[PDB]
Amino acid sequence: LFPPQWICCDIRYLDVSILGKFAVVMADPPWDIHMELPYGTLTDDEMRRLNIPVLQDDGFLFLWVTGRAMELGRECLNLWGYERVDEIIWVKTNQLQRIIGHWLNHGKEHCLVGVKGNPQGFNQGLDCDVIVAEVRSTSHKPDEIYGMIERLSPGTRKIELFGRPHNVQPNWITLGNQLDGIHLLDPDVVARFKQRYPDGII
Amino acid sequence: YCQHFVDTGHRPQNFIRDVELIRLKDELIAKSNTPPMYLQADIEAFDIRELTPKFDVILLEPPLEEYYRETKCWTWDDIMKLEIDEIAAPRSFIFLWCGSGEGLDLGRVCLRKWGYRRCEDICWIKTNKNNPTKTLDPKAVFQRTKEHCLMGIKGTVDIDLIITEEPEIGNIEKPVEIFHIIEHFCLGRRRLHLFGRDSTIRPGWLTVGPTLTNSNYNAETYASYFSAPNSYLTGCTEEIE
Ligand SMILES: CNc1cc(N2CCC3(CC2)CN(c2ccc(CN4CCC(C)(C)CC4)cc2)CC(=O)N3)ncn1
Repeated sequence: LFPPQWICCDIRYLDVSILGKFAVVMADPPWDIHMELPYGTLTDDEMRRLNIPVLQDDGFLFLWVTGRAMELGRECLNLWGYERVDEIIWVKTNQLQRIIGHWLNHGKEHCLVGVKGNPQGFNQGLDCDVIVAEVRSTSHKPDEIYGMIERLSPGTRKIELFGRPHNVQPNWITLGNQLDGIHLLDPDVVARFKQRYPDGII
Repeated sequence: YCQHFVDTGHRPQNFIRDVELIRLKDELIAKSNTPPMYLQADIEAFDIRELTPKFDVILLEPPLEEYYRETKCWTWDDIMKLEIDEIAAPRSFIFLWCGSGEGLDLGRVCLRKWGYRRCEDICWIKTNKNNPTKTLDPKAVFQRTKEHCLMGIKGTVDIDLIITEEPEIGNIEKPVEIFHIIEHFCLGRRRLHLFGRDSTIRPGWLTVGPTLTNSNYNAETYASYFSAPNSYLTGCTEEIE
C-alpha cells in the first residue's frame, strides 16, 4: 500500500516483526551523545538492543550520526549485521548557497550507509555521496535523502525509525513517539498488527 | 540538487558559493615556524623511533590503492602496524587521510590502536565543475566525491570542510588547506608529515617519505629548535627574545 503509513509507539517496546521485510531502513536515533537532553535519548545498550536485524534480509540501512555516535553508530551497524559501504554527508547552506565538536565549526552531518545480505536490482551509483540543501528547521534531515533513496530502490518497502510527523512519505512506514496514532493501510501489516495487538496497545 | 546531479552531471557541491582578519595569526605562525626539514625514508623499512623528539602533530597520508583507481600502495594492513604511538607526544594530535572506503572504518581502528580519540572528521569535498562520471568500488552505493581526514587527540575559527575541484586523474595531492586548518589550531611546533613528497615540504614541518629526493634532517639540529626557552610554544605566539 503505497501511501504514507505510521505507528505512534516506543520503538524500544514495539514488536517490529509484524512489519515485514524492507528494501531500505532509515534511522536518525536520539543518541545519548553529549550531556543534557532537549528530547528523550536512548542509552547505548538500548540502541545495541533494538531489533533492527529482523527488518531486512537483503538491503540497505541509512543511519544518521553525530559526535561520538560516529563510532557508536558503526558498532550498532556492525552488530545488527551490516557492512558500512558508503557515508553520505549533508552540507548545510542557507537560501543563498553559502555554508553555515569544539575544535572545528560543523558544516555537515553524516549518514552512514550499510548493506545486509545481497541486494539485487538496485540502481547503485545514481547519486553521489554529498547532499547540499538549505537547513529548513532545526533537528530536521534534508528531504533530498528521500529522493536519493527512491532512485536507488524505486517502488520498494521502506521503514523509518525515530521519525516525526513531517517525515511521513509514500512507500514508507514511519515509527516514532510523536506521531498521531496508528495509520496502516497495507493488508498484510494490518493483519499481523491486529493479531499481535488485538486491543491496540503496545 | 541531488535530482539535478542525476540530470546534468554536476555534483551538488558545484553550486556552493563563497568557497574579521585572522591575518595576524597567519603572521605569528610564520615567524614561529622552524626551518623546513625533510628526510627520505622507506617507512615500511624504517624504524620510526629515530624520529625524535616526540611530535605534537602528526599528519599521516599513506598511499592508498584507491588513489590509483585510474593510474608501492599501502594497505590498511600495513598502516595499522606503524608504531605511531612510539613517536607521539603524550598530548598530541593526528590527522589521518582515510580516503572514502574501508579507510573510514579502518582509520578509526588505527586511531584507537595508537591511543587517540576522534574529535573532528574533516571532509574534502571535490567539485567537478570542469568535467561534468566515476567507476565505482564494487561495494559502493553512490558515486564517491569526497575524502575524509580524521583528527585524533591523545591526552588532556575554521570549518570541517575543504572545497576544491577534483584533481587530475592520478594526481594524489591533498588540498594544502589541510595545513592551514592544522596550523590555525596552534597545537605545538613539533610537526611531522609522514609520506609527504617534495611538493609538500613546508616551513614548520618535518617531512618523511619514500619519494623525497633530498634530505636535510638531523635529530640534534631538529631538537635544537625546541630546546628551552622554546619547548612549549603553541606555534601561534611571539618568538621568545
Ligand atoms: C524513547 N523511544 C522512542 C523515541 C522516539 N522518538 C521520535 C522522533 C525523535 C526522537 C524520539 C527525533 N528526535 C531527534 C532529534 C535530533 C537528532 C539528531 N539528528 C538530527 C537530524 C540530523 C542533523 C539530520 C541528524 C542528527 C535525532 C533525533 C527529536 C524528537 O522529538 N523525536 N520514537 C520512538 N521511541
